[PDB]
Amino acid sequence: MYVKLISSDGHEFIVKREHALTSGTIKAMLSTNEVNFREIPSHVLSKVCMYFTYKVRYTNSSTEIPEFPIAPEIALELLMAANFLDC
Amino acid sequence: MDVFLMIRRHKTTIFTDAKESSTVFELKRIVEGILKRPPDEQRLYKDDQLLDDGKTLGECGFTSQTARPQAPATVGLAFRADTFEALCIEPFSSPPELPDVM
Amino acid sequence: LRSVNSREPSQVIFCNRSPRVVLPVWLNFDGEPQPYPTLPPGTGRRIHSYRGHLWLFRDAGTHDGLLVNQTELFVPSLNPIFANITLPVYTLKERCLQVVRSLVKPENYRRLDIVRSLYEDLEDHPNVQKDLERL
Repeated sequence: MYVKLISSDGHEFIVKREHALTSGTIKAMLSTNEVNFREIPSHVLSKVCMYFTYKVRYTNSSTEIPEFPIAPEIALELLMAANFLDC
Repeated sequence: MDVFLMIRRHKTTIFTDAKESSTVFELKRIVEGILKRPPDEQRLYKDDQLLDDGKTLGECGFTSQTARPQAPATVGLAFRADTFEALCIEPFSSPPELPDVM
Repeated sequence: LRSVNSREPSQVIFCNRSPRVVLPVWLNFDGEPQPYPTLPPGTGRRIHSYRGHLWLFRDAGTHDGLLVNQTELFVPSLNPIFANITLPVYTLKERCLQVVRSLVKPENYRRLDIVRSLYEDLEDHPNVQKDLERL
């Protein structure tokens, strides 16, 4: 049911398997239900996990969808992670 | 009504959701399924405030408006090993200086 | 991909369910995009259009794509018809590009420290002409 995504600084983020599989890249890494991200720090990976919860909730819902917030200080590294994980 | 949470202790962070009507104890049962630790060996906090088992997440102020999916509410987690550790949550890494451009 | 010339009137309401300034876009009878005045985020507007005409909606400042009744194109039918303009669930990559695009000037994209691929990705602004080609 859950998987563990570990940031470059050792923070362990635990999310549902279904959320984690929205990334094709993570699905590939998972086939321990753990994945180590040696280049994605904690302030990027936590935002990634927030996006999973946001994507799953607001895909197919028509209730008015809110902006996904990205602080300017986080955008460059979030872009690099999103680009690498294809999401 | 769904509330969206980060249950956080040390360098552990659980992303899960629950109902406003569900109870702190039921939240602890969810922690049990993941970290394999019984409720009586867990204390849950909203900030520094110790949360009582019978209270609903809504009464503890975890509401649809403040525990959103893109912006989850933090719930502190503390274990006991015959004494309970203090509540400790290690912060996330800090972003680098904003580049001259942004 | 153009508006039918039915000359059958159809009245619509442009409901902006988005935090963006919305730019409505009418595709005339030749397929050319026609820009209309903008809608502030929470605001409304009653519009006089015609059945079979073709409409799409974009962020008026960045041309980011928006939805209208959960699709990309809105066609007035027989009667007023409600056009609900929402944000899509953007990919994390594309939303990151929007935030980066809004923070640095296009001259200086090449001064940031990211991959080769990303600079081409940052340079490919959402473009109404481009999105139309997709057929």
